Amino acid sequence: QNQRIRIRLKAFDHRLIDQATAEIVETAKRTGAQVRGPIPLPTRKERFTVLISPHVNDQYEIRTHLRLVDIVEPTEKTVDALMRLDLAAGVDVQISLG
Amino acid sequence: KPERDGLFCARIFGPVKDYECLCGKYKRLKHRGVICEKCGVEVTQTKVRRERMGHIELASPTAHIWFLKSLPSRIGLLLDMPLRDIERVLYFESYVVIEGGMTNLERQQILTEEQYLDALEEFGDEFDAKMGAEAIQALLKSMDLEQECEQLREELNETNSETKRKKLTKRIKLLEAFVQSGNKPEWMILTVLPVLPPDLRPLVPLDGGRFATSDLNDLYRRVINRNNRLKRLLDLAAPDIIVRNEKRMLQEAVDALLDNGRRGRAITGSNKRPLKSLADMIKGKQGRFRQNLLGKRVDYSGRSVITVGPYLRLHQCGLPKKMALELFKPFIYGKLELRGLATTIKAAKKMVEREEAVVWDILDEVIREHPVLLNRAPTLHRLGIQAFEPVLIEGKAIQLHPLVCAAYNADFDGDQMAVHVPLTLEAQLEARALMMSTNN
Amino acid sequence: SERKFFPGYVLVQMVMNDASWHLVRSVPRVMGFIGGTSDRPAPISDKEVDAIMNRLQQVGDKPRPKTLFEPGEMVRVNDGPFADFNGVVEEVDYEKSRLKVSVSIFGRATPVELDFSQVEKA
Amino acid sequence: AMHPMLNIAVRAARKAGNLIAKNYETPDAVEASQKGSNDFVTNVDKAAEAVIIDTIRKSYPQHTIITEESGELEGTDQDVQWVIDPLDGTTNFIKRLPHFAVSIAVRIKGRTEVAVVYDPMRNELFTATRGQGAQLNGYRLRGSTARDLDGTILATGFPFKAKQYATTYINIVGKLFNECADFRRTGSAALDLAYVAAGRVDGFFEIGLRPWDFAAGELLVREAGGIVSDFTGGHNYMLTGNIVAGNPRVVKAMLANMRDELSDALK
Amino acid sequence: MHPMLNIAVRAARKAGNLIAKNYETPDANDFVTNVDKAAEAVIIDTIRKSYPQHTIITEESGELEGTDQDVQWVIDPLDGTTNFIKRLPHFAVSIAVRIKGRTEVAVVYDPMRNELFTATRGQGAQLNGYRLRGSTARDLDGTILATGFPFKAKQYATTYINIVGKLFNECADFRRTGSAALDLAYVAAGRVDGFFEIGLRPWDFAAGELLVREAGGIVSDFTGGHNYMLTGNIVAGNPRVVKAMLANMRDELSD
Amino acid sequence: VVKKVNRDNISLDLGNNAEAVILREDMLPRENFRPGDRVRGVLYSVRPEARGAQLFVTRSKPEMLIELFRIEVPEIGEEVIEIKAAARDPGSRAKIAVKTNDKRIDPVGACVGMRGARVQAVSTELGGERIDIVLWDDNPAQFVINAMAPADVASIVVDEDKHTMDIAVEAGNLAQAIGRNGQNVRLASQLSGWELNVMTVDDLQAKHQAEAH
DNA sequence: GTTATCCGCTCACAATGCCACACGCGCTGCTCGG
RNA sequence: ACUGCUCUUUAACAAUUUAUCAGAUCUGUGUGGGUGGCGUGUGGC
Ligand SMILES: [Mg+2]
Ligand SMILES: [Mg+2]
Ligand SMILES: [Mg+2]
Ligand SMILES: [Zn+2]
Repeated sequence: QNQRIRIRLKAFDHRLIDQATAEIVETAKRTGAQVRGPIPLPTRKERFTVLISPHVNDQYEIRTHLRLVDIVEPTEKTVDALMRLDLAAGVDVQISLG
Repeated sequence: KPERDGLFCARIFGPVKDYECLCGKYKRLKHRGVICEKCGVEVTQTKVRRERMGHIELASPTAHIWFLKSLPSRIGLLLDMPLRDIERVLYFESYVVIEGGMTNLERQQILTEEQYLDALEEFGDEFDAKMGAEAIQALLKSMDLEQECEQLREELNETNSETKRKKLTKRIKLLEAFVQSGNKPEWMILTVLPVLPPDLRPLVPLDGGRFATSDLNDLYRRVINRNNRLKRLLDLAAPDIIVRNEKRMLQEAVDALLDNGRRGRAITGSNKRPLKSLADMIKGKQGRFRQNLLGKRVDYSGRSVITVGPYLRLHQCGLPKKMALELFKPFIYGKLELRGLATTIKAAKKMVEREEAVVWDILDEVIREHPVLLNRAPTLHRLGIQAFEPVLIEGKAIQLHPLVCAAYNADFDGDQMAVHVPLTLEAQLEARALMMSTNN
Repeated sequence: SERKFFPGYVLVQMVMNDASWHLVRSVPRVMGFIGGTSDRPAPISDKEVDAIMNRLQQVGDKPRPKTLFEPGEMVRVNDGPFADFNGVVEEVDYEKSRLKVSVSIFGRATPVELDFSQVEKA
Repeated sequence: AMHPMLNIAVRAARKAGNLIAKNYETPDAVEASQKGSNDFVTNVDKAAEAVIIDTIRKSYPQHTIITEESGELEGTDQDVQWVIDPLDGTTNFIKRLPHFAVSIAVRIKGRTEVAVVYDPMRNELFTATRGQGAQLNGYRLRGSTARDLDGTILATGFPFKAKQYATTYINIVGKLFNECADFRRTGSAALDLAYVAAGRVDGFFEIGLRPWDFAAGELLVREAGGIVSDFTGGHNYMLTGNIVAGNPRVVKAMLANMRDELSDALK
Repeated sequence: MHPMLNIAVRAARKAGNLIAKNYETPDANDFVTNVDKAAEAVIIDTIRKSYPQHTIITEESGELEGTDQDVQWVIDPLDGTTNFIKRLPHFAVSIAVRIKGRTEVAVVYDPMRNELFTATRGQGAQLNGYRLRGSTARDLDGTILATGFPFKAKQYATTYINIVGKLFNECADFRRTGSAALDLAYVAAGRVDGFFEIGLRPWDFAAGELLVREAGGIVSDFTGGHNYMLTGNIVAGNPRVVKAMLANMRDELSD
Repeated sequence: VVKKVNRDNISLDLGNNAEAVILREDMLPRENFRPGDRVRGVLYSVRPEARGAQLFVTRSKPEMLIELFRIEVPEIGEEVIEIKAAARDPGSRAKIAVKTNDKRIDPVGACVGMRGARVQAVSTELGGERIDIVLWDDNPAQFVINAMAPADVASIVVDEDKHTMDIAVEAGNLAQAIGRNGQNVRLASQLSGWELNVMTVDDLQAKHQAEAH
């Protein structure tokens, strides 16, 4: 069917991201989809803040490790096994088809 | 299937199939009360579609054709305004100034185009000349009831002659009756039109898909279409004269729905005849009163042609075997269940269907004293309906004593007569005691 | 698909003379005028004139897909890759026209960019 | 289907109510402070209001918002309002009395269009959208079919913020106790309105209620067969805060009974 | 204190299960009494199997005796019946076991919220494993009154109205869920500061009064006496608020 | 996803008509549900022969947290951080003690994640559940010392025959050490499975030596 | 002149009951459709 | 042709103030459920 299922992955963790991308390409291969490159784009800094009871007159800086996976042969097994196997929290999965 | 949010929508009125969701999800009595989520219908008895009513949020106020054109017009007397001007301002062809601002304009005065625009040039504010239904609504809601009531009261003891006093005592009677009851004059101008339950205006089908559109649905479709179009126009920057004419058209359509009588007609397509409005379902020889309420058709009776039968005694009357076997059927089922000759009701129905040699003895037993009512077609006076005891005969005619047939004003030119069977014990004994021929 | 600003009405730029009055009315299929009292028409005011003119200009410049989707309504999916799914429109878009839609993918809800053609009822 | 803004509102109310329940089982985390008469306001109010505002702005970054705390947050648009009470009956949540609710309604052109109240303790979810009606966890709501002031139950509230009417109020209640059967008092206007629309109590009335404490319930009782009014039969109840609500018969009877006992200040 | 309480808890469990089960036949005045009788009967079965010697005291059956007349079972299978009549879910079962002219076992169980308060004299009153420590109010400032309108004692109507008027002038706010037993349980568990009602009955408050007294509170009549057992006039709560309430409410009574 | 909620159970769907049921004890006492939500759990029981529903999922039994960490903690699932044991109090507070084979592993600095992200994610997924990650030692005394963290005990008196352990906190920390309902203690008594005793760290517990001097 | 008075003007509003039988019941050029 | 010339040895933590001694139930598918509205005309009495 139509091709470009492009997955962005914001993240603040490291090992679970490797695990997630690995099992994602694993599922793509268990389907047969022409999985494109995960292509780890350059890490993006983020000055965070602490919106709780502050200090007296800290999650302030963090490094978002990003992932760009792509599935361009979505037969039944891709979406089936993907919606079946959930992914841990702490990562953002804003996907696109277009 | 009922189109969603339509004149028959199941979500708004009720489920079509008895105790079954529309989408088909829920199908059992185990869910009496819940609403589905695929289509959102409350799975209950279909009978409720006979009861639930709908409402239409009219995109603009509109008059109620009854209180406008029912002499004497309620609004007219309630406002001391000639009906002609009220009609000319309702249908958007005039103006009415309200509250009588700094200008020399009275709160009840009307305006045409040139006067309105000239006063508008002379006064940009403190002068509110509104036109149409909502204008009259504001005019009503601004009027103080008991204030003007007591004003006219104190005034009536002041002036002459008795023609003014007559009209004014009529008006103060109206105002006193009004303020006495809980009514409020602004309710006389509809703002939300209630639409009849769907089942009471059923889209009756034909052999294929040629559903006979009952005219009520036609009128409602016309009105809701005007309303939807008018709302869409109200949203698109509202070209003033356009929306003016559209509100006029909607007012006309609603008037036609409440009563197709006044304001011309609303003829159906290619069938040159007016449509049954709501009032047309109440007034007349076909209105609910003279058609279903006062005299209702009876399910437990029959008719035939009367022969003479000059042998029966004065209280007896002939009765064909067919007619008795059809009428007293429940009594026959009861007697058969008593003697156990048919344990199940369906077995008894089969037995009556075959007319076993025992069913005739049973029938002869069950009417040995059970009276019956005979009636002539034009029942001019009290004797037009009498009570007899039936006697089984052959053929299909209804024998009756010659004397009472002289009493019925009944010849034997083929005049037909209707039969009736009083079934409750009170009615049997009543017919035996009051309307038996040996009493009249 | 073709719509109308307001059906049943037609707009003209006539003048006021009884001859022209009839000439307008003496045409195959029209009802009367729409304005002041019958036999004395009234003009659609110049403010409304320029208003409808701007509306006409806007509709003539940009042919634009209407029948939009409102943020927070459930909807099925007619997409190939995502056939027979259903989710809530998490954020709508018009020029991009690709319907940011949240839907249950691998458990938790996820936002997707399923385009207009891949959007079912509502 | 389901009204869109109604879906957003019910999701937001669900999240707020989950946060409420979370704060409930911890009589330590609540750190309140008194603001009015015989009532506190907690940090939980601020947390829930924040969650609601954020969830709304997620799918509606321009709608106007109204709240007892933040007053009126005027979004870039001003025709679509969201009247919010992250808590009705904060007094009860102080004492952990398990009877309270979150309330969210949407006004369009001044007319309430969708409304929800949510009791997290019984997991009850009163939804109501205009022209389609009110639902309790998937059941329709018709209000008590009672036809007179006999045997009825009357929900009410005592004006702990305007106790001057109390005496008058007392007389009112006294007069009503001549006819009605029993009263009800939960310290939660929204849930009182819901119960009315739920047919659980056959009538409600209160003297001097806050605007964002009924704007959700009033649509419920409207689309559940009931009607609302002030104590004089008018529509100014949105300003006076003086509410009566219930099926038409009981409302008419209550108004007829109270026409005398009432005071001219309220009318 | 263990076996009696376990038996009573199982009885309340069965009662609440049957009540909640029958709560799902929607209907819009008699069948409520029917399921009332049914729950009372299964309670009676629980009484007959376990300890057939004790005697039963119900609003419905009056008093049904056995051999051990020293152990009375005061079981109201429903309090605030009108609520269940109107599907308003605020109602509970109230089990009480009095021994030697004195209450000793008390249980109040709401099946809707699953609230199971137990109470043994001396060792106190627990809830789901938690100890009810009463209310913290020392006066009638900002407090809540579990107030009850006498819909069965209309004779004291105006007196009660004047009393609650003085109170609301002094106190802060009322509550009334239409369930005497649950009102007593709630004022016991510090959920509402003080409680007071007019014209009650032993089968109603039999357990709630103990639930309150075990929570650092007191239960009395409108004159500080101890005849509230039968006069139906009850005021309860931690002693501070009860004193602060009586000191204001005495001077407008009639009994 | 769910279909229906009752007072004793709820009904779940898994697509392709796969229907399951979740009993009351399986659920948290306050977890509000609604037809449509996408609930997760652990498939603890099956009855391929039952007269009715056959699939049984829970969220309360302690294995739920094991599986949740397994899907969260990339360390776990490969057994580089072996989950030793875990005790729970449904939806309220669940302690857990794990071990590790590798020396350079920080179970407090890894299973928690970064400034409290992993365990926080598991909790917020669980619906507001307090969690206590602690290192499992192989000595019941030191282990229960670890268990009541946060606390501090200076008088550990163990008795293995009686399964008893006097583990008493510093005077003053009790209101925090015991915690409401003795949760911090209730879980400890379950985590090691021993009938503990937390009364007094510096008096009236050393009867022999105390009364001796 | 005005104020009340009256007389012709126009419109609303009724037309026995039944029975039986028969016949018919939009459309149409714009709109959705391949 | 003519920016680039080691930065020095893989994560740096959340849970936290009374109170505790951890403290009954896995049965169905017996049973029913699974032409008409209006108009008009025609006659009859
Ligand atoms: Mg004749
Ligand atoms: Mg509030
Ligand atoms: Mg009782
Ligand atoms: Zn459905």
